[PDB]
Amino acid sequence: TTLDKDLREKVVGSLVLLRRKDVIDSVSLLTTLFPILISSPSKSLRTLIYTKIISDLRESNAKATNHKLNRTIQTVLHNLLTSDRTSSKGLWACRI
Amino acid sequence: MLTEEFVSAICGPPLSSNTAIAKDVGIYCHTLSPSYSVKSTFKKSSVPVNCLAVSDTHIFAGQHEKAYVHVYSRLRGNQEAFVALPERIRCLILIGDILVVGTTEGRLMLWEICTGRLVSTPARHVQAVSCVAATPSHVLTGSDDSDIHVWSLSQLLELDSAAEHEPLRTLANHRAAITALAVSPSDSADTNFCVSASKDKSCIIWNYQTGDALRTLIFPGYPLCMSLDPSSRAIFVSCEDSSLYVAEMFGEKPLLGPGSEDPSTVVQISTPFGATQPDVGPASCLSVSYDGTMLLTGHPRGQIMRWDISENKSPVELANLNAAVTNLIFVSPFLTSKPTKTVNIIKPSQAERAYTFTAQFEPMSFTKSRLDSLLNATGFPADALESAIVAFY
Amino acid sequence: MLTEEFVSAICGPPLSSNTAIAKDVGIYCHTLSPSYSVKSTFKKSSVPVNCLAVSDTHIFAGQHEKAYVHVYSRLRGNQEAFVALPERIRCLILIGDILVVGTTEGRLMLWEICTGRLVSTPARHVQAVSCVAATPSHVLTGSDDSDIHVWSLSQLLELDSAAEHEPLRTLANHRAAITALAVSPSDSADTNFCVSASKDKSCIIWNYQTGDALRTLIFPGYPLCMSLDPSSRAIFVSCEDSSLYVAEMFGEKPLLGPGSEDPSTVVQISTPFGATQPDVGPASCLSVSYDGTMLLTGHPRGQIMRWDISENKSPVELANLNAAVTNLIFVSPFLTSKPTKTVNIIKPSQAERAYTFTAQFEPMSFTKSRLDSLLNATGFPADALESAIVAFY
Amino acid sequence: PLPYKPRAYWDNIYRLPTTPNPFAYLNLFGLPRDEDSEMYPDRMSRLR
Amino acid sequence: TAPPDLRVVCHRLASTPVDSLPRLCPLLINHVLRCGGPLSEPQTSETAMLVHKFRTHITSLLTGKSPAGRFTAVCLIKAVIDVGGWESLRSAEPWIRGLIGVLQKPDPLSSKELSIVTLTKLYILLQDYQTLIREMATPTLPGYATACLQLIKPPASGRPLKVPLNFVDTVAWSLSKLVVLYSTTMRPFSGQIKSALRPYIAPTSSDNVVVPQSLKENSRNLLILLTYTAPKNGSSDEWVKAIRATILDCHTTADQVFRAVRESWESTTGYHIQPVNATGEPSGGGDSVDELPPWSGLQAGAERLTGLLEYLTAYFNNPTRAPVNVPLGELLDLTTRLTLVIPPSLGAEDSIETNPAIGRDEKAELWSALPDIHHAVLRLHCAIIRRLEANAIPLATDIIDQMVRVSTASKQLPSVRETAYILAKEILLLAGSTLPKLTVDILIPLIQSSCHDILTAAGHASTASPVSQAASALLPTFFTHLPQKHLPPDIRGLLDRTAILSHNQSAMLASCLHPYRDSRGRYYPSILPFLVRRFPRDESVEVLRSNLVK
Amino acid sequence: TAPPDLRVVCHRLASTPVDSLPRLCPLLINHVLRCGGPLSEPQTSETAMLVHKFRTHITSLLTGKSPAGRFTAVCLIKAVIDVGGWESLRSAEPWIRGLIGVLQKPDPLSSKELSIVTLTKLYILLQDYQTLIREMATPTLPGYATACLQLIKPPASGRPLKVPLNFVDTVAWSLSKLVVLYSTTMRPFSGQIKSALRPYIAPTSSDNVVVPQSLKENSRNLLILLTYTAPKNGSSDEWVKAIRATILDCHTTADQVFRAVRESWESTTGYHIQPVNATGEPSGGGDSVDELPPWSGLQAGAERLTGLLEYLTAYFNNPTRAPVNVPLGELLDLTTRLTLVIPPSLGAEDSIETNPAIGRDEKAELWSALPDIHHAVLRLHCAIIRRLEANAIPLATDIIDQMVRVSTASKQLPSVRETAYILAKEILLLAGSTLPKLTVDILIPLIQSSCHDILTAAGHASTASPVSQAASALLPTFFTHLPQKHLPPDIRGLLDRTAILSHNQSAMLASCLHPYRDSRGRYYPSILPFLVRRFPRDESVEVLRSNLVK
Repeated sequence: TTLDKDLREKVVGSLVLLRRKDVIDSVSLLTTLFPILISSPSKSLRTLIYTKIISDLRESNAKATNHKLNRTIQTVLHNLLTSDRTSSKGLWACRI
Repeated sequence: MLTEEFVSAICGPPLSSNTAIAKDVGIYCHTLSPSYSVKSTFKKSSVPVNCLAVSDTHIFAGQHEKAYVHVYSRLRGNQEAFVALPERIRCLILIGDILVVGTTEGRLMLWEICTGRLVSTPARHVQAVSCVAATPSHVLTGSDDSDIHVWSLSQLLELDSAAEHEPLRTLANHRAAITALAVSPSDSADTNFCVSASKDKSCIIWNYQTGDALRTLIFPGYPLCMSLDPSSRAIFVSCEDSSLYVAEMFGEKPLLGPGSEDPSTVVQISTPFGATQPDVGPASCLSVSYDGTMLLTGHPRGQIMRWDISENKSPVELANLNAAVTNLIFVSPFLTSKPTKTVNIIKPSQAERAYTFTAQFEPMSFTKSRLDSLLNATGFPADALESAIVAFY
Repeated sequence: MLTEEFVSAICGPPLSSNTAIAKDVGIYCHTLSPSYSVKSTFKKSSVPVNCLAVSDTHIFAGQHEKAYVHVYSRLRGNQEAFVALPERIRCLILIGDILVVGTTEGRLMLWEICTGRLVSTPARHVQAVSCVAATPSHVLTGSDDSDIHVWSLSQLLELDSAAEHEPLRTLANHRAAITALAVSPSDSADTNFCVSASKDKSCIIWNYQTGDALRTLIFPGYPLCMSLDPSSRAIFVSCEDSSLYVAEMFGEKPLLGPGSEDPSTVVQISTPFGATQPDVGPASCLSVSYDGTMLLTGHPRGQIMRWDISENKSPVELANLNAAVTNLIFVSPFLTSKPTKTVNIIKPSQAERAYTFTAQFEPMSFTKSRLDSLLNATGFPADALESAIVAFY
Repeated sequence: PLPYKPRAYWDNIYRLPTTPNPFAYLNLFGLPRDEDSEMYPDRMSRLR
Repeated sequence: TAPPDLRVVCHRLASTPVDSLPRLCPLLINHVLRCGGPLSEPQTSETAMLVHKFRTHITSLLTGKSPAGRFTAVCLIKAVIDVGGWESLRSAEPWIRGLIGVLQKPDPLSSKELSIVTLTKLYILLQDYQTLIREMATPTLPGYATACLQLIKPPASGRPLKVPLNFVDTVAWSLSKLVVLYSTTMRPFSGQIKSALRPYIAPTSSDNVVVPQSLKENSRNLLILLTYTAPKNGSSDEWVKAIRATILDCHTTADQVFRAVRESWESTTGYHIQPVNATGEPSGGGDSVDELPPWSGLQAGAERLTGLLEYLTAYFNNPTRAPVNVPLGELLDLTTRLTLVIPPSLGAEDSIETNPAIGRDEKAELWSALPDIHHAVLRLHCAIIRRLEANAIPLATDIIDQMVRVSTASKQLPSVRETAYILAKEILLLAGSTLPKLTVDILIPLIQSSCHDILTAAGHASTASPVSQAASALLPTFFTHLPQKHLPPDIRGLLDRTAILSHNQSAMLASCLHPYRDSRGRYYPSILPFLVRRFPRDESVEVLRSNLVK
Repeated sequence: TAPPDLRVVCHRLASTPVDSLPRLCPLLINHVLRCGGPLSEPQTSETAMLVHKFRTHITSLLTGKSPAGRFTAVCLIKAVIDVGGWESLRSAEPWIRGLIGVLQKPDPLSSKELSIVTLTKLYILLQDYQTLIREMATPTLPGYATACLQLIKPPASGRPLKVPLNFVDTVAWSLSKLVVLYSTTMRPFSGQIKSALRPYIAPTSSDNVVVPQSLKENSRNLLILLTYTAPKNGSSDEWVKAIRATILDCHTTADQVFRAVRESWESTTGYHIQPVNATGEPSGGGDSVDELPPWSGLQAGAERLTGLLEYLTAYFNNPTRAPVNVPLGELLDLTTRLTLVIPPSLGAEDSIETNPAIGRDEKAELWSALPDIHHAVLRLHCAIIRRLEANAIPLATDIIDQMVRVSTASKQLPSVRETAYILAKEILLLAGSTLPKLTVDILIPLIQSSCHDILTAAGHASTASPVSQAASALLPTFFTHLPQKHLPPDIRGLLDRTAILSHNQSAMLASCLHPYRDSRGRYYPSILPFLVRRFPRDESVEVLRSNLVK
């Protein structure tokens, strides 16, 4: 919330770059990005985090279907919907 | 790493048309240490002064211009109940599993949240009950009639009660409306005290079980809000002059203790610990952290500010909530073991029913057996092992 | 009520030729409450001031200008020992099972009455050690060189320690011979104190673990002896001008505390609680009862005086011992459970031997068994009896 | 060292702490400290 | 380099004969507890080689023919699962089958009991890891429950149980520990457990079987925690139904017990006492599943009533899965009815109303059986106070009257006086500081009795007694949580003298913290000179001395 | 008229058959204990008739052929002696011979055990009245001793004991109670008791018999208290000779277990390390009366040495008839020798100088055998402290050295750490307030280990381990009885963190009352804001609020 916008999208892009360089894992990157995606007030931050999540899923399932990763993310989205029906946070899982 | 959390509430319309701050959110739950953040939000609430209560299961929020208390489940994080109390609400506190409500007509309401039983005292206060403090044996109700009444909980709440409830004592040395009440954590007959702040620019330290006035303090401004430090050494008061003062019980000139002067002698406090700017506003609510080194003040311009007594004379703004902050209550960083959990609440109802208690029984390990030692002991116990060997042979 | 008893000692020849008391008798054991009677007499001794010590099993009495401590068996009624010391005794006390002796040569000795060890210190003093006091941890020794030394008990009682023993501190603000010493009940470094009394017309209160001189008191006459009250509120002091004064430490003007004055500021006491005629003479020894209400004094003409601290009445003469009463010690009316009883003592011997401890072991229920519960319980325990039934069947 | 204060022991209990940033040596509400971020108030630990 | 403990373990298991391995079990257990690092490492070094050999030898002993080897295997498996963590947990899949085989085989019952404890420890430790419950706990647990119910089931009507009631107690304890964690798996066995442990809830003298106390609380806990296995979230409904059925059974038994005495008690809940047959011995119970086993005789009725009251106590001693509706009004009405019938003093038999037709021998049996019933009622009150804490303040007023009436009725009973002391301490620590003058006056004989017990134990009218310990614990509460203004001066003087003679440091601290005020206002003297002289080096006494004197 | 309890007792005894009397025994004992009045009165009213009939019933049941009636008579006799007084003491003369007949008859062993307990309690109560002693105890004691000794007598080498070791333990406990009060009567039997209880003083793993700890403790206590029966006041001489022989046996066993290592320990008392052959396993003991049964093997020698250390502990746990000379120099020399053998750390096998003619198996069995011996030494030091108190202040310094050395050797052993915490609490409470900076510095690692254990239990690094409990009982002592001027600021900070995060109210109060000065001389801020917020209405803060009492 409190960082500058350019610095915070640089941090997100650098985390995605470290995932590309295989320093960190896809599960670690997604568990970092997703609560910030659902709880961030910044529209640009939410848009870029959503774009990076979609790009990470595409790059993971491009060479072969990663059933474990898909199952974990689907379970996470299902829990997000199941936790609070009246909340509007499920639209991110819907868009994904 | 212990995490210190506090709960904030707002009242009234938003001060500025800012789309960043959500309009419908009433109650915020934050973190104070190590970094400020907003954990959770509760919507559709406008809480006046002294109408917020919090416990590990629920948040109780009395409503401005309504005779409603909103009950919020923290475990489920949502609106659980809309409790409609029969007559208007001015203040409320929570002491265990009972909500004590001071009303605007002078009545006192005791609502057991687990059994759904409501006890209504007769209107011994001829105007509105402004402040209510509670200890597990006493209830102190200070009202706008310049009167403070002391009640016994065991006398207020019992089974098969038909007699009208009468206060044990009345403390009426003030000359104006009682703004605030605080009570020392002690419960002994002679070591306890209570500090009462009224609109006659005075705070009186009383011994409420004996009904004796221990000390009288005069401030340039009448105290809007007032809180004792955790170790019962000092009082922090805000004033209408936007200034915050501190009074020490046991200093070089002690207010209480053997070295203190006569009770009839009145001490004047004129040295300001801190002050807030005119555009900030006087501190509407005050709260003290667990260690007691830090204070949080809520001001009707919407900002929550932190005071560090040792380090910073000037307070530091944490955030601006765009609406008048009326209550700040701290949550203890340690978890407390309680044999019952109040998962669901029971609404107040007037009907002929048997006295029923509704709570989930927590596992407190009250039952112990000899096999429990073998179960929780690493390896086998020596005596049980040799007994097993002998009975095998 | 409770039966208080006390022990008296005599030095010097009999003053009057004709008396009912026998001339040889040197030690009396009396009763103070509920009525005065002489329980027992111990035959031959001449005890100087501060040369008497009473335990639950023995009475130790140093002789006048001889290096001889007469030991009497309190549980047998006779004299057990004629223990000879390397140097003459100026003072002696008893702590636990160690007789602590200050000599005429500036030397401090510790005699372990159960093992036979005799630890000797180098002559750190340059005149005779007038007064001695002890804690479970420290030994205070004040002498005629206006010097008071603090010694570590464990350092003094270490077995194979061959290095020369040295005092930890030297409480030296006095300018004349130290007459008396008293020690506060507490042993913590921050809250204990010790009171001196010297021939420089004064008494100094010290913190004997930090070396600080906490208070200075000037009397109109130089103190001879003193005693703290059981609640550590007052220091009853006898002076050379035949008067008993009360030093109230924590009263209207506290000597010590938050309301106290500067330690450099000297407090002068001029109001006598009690006075004795020149016929009776000044009090040679003081002692205060278990309750603290009653006070006993010994006078060189043989009178025993009771003073009521609470009632503030006239002193009452109990009995006349026909010669100077140098010592008065109360025995506590209650008994402390001690697993080792010193039935007999071991005389000091300097020879190469293993460390041997001699005492009788008392039953203290240091072991437990499942059958002890069956024997001590009235009937049988239900679980054990049911187990006996199912073992029978 | 500072000289003796007659009313410091009881004021340490019955008065608020006057030390700036009190309870910093506890670190109850902060992150765990490694060797570099540990505090060394006395010259003995500093010299060591 | 494997540890010396590990290589001693492997060498001793290789060399020692299997029959004398149980004698060396205490050494091997301590050595395995020392072997922490080798067992916790993830799956060639000599450490890993000899860990593999040690586990192979454990499996060989467990699947071997020797009962001594099976006993040693059970002990070693318990030590390994207590030490090795998650690797030893996941390498325990054949060990669970072996432990079930020990129970199924005709092994000695000490080996069976150790297998039960080891399996319970396994099923408790597996709860931390979600996958391990999926792979190990849930497939093998129905087999474990089947083996336990096969051992515990009565083989025939005429044939008694082959196992002792201690083994019954061990099985009940294990199933009580497991129904909380694996409720849906233990659901089909709820019928057999409830039928098997039915006689042990409230055993009477007519059963001709001596039931141990530990088996009684374990049976009570199992039949209360069997409500966890209710389908479609019916745990709260079954709990409330069972506790209200128990209160009804208490009332129906109390009718047959109290048929000699005419009662003036009325029910706020609405229970009406049905008429009872005047002829014959009192009877109750049935062969039906919902009823308890039948009893005959007034002593049997009193034992049944005491067992039912202890079952109600176990209700407050056991946890619940979901929030439940506690019938506090019904329980208070039951305790009021059972406390209003009091034993007489010497010569009040003609004073209190009695049935004319009933026998005088049965009457004497009734008033001999009453103090046990009052003891059970006071224990139930203590459990209610402990579980509810500040929510028993509404209930607090009637408990005082019940305690005073019970203690004054039977003040000759040391057990009744003791439980009165614990209950008094509890209710005074909850609501004692604002009791009215009438309550303070009626609690005075309890104060005198407690002080008399303390002084008799101290010798200033003995040794340590439970009554004396309870009264000594109660003694500081008379200063801390009782109004000193309502106390007469003689009671305060007795309390101060009792504290001084008993050397109770907490009591003297409380007495000095709470000075006594008479009617005029004269300050009674403190006992601080006694406290400082008796306990000079205590830190609370030092603060009290330094503060009260100022 | 008659009391209802006595009426029910008589009616149950009349109606109930003898076979079902043991399962109605808890009824009868409770009612008899309630009926304290008429039995205590000297011995026509209904009370007197029922008491006479009741005593007649007791006599008939004890003389009856039914073992159930005999068991009921034993329990009823115990109850009557407990709540009957001097009248029952005089009327219990045939009851003694009846109880001895119950022991002699082939009756169940629970009945024999209860008869033994009843007889022991009867003699204990008979000791008060001197005429009753000469009337009853003097003729009957040789018969009871003869019966007990023929029960516990070993039949042959090939023939094992017919009675279990717990029954032997009960016999040993009864004789331990009786030898103190009756010395001259038990003097002829002193020879047979030593031969009977020789194999249970220090049992080894080479005897192939598992001996219970209660039997071991009672045999040790009885062989120590048999010095009461020494003729011509030889109690002290036999006590000193026995303890010196035990110390010599410890030294000789220590040679055989320590043949593997080169010892740098030189005796300050006179003992010399005799050479031990380096071929074959260590062995010791023998078949003679003055020495314990033989053992062969290093683990057996370690068990023998540990049992002898526990026998030395029982010397201080037991009382003495006359003053005795305790060989403290020999005890400290022995403990120094046993604690100077430190097992090596990981990868430090060359650290300890050792015999190169002895193999790894013996070496690494010794490195595992040391911690139990060290634990026994620490318990012996605890017993010496608990017996002497201020007379052990000369022993304070080197016992701290041994404790620190053992704790640093066995930091990974929870039992060793727990015993070290207990001994540290005892020594620091004794003479810990004047320890120098070197002693504080060498006690620092134990402080860190205790704080780590408490924080591990509290979850701030679950159930409470005994190690955690012993460290939490030691945490306030680190403030109260330790020089805070010699303590590093990091240690004080760790102690305050441990107290606050573990909610130790005594430790928080001790921290508030023993504040830590910095180098500037200023006090650290007090914990008290945490103590009041955790325990607001406790006695700990109620004492600190004494400045408001007025």
